[PDB]
Amino acid sequence: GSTIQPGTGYNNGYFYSYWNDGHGGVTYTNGPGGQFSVNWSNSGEFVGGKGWQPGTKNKVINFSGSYNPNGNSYLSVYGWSRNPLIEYYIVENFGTYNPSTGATKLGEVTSDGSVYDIYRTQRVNQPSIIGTATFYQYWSVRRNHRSSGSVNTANHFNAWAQQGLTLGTMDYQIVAVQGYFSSGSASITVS
Repeated sequence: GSTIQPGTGYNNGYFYSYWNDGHGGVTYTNGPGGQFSVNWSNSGEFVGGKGWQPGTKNKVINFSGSYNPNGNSYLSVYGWSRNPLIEYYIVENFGTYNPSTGATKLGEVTSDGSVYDIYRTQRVNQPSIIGTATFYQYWSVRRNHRSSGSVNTANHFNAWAQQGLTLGTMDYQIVAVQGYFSSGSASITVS
């Protein structure tokens, strides 16, 4: 495949972020409107997708396309808040690994045609949007996996807050394919 250079910016009106760990084996392209594609084969770590900078706490995010992982990968609404620093995921599909494995369950929320299980995890002295830090991650993991739909983010953020999982001010908010040493392909359009 073809690829763009890792980085962030705007393409056809949408914020995008594409990051990888330099290992090789992943290509990411921006397409028309809210479209992006990812192809990977024996990758390292990467995250790529399109959306908004900053996100909001009441966005209804629409996504559609295909997602074909072979190994460890996620398809999510993905983003960060600052103050507090939080990395968050509304996981619509994944590959061989459910990212909530071993995590403490903090409740359930029903949204957009499925129940989601809610979890919190912690990253200790790990990279972040503000540098190396220790910070929480919040997860809503969809029970009914899919690669198209609509995500009413408020339903998740409100359920998280109810459970004591506070978000600060929103940084970027994208529909992202994340991979960890895996293979696959995906083609997703956001709006």
